[PDB]
Amino acid sequence: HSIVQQLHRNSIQFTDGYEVKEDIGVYSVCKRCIHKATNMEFAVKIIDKSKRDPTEEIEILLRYGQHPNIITLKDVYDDGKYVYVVTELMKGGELLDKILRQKFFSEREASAVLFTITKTVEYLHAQGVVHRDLKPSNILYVDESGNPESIRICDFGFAKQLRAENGLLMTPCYTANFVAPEVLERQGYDAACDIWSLGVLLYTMLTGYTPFANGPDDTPEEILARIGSGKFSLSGGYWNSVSDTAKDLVSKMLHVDPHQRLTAALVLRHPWIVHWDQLPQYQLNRQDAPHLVKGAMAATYSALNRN
Ligand SMILES: *[C@@H](c1cccc(C(=O)c2c[nH]c3ncccc23)c1)[C@H](C#N)C(N)=O
Ligand code: NA
Repeated sequence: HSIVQQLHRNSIQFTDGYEVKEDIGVYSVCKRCIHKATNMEFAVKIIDKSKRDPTEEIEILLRYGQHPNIITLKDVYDDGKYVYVVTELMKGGELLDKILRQKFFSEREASAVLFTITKTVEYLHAQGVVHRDLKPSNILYVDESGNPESIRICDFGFAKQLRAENGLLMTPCYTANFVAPEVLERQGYDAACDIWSLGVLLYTMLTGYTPFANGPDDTPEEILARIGSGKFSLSGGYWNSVSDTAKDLVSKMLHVDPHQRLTAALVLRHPWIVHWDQLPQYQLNRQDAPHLVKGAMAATYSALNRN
């Protein structure tokens, strides 16, 4: 029965030092705001306490915000009814959106982008944290520098830390403590779902289209059907100028069975991430239809989270 501190109705009000502006994103309420003191751009996430408890997420942001590739928390408030998670704004747009519009995008470049991301996911996992919503629309650029250092994993709304039955936070390594079985199980599947979403990312980065969807009109049943089959083509036209190490890595990360699927750690050991200096550099023969992909991607996760 320790104190949280995250439960705080202090004096200063959020809208007392911040000026709200237009909306942002596309299931969590977000808006752009300005610091009424330094006039700097910030992103704020408003949450209804009556509809959800954000304590879990807020803490994850605090203890793991320092990570360069994790959206940084800059401030937070609680007016009693809502909670104002003030983080840094993303002016670089969605990472996938930008990359899919770069005709001269190579594997060596795509391999660097994924390396940076997985490196972040590995750390999170190592500290007993899973995202459980690691879709491409939640991976963005902080600025338009174009470099991987400006990559940010965002929206830890559905994130969950690992802890024993009594409440102690433990890492996937430390086992001495007593943790519920189904919990240790769910924490294993969740960590696999993240890697799978990264497989969806790499897939789209290479080809130019979504693996389990063609457009925003595909029926939920046919998509889930493709997802349940564990079958995906890697010998199409767009798959001609693609190395086998890529095709291989892409099949491993997307392995239908979670157990046989690679973990963040293993992914980083794959020769496609390790021997990146061997990878090709000539532009990838891809499909140019980022808007359609954005529709297909949304249709995919829409069916997934249908339940
Ligand atoms: C909402 C949310 C919260 C905090 C910051 C952002 C953000 O910076 C952002 C995401 N997509 C954007 N596109 C253009 C400008 C800024 C963008 C967004 C929600 C959560 N959590 C989310 N989409 O991440
Ligand atoms: Na950060």
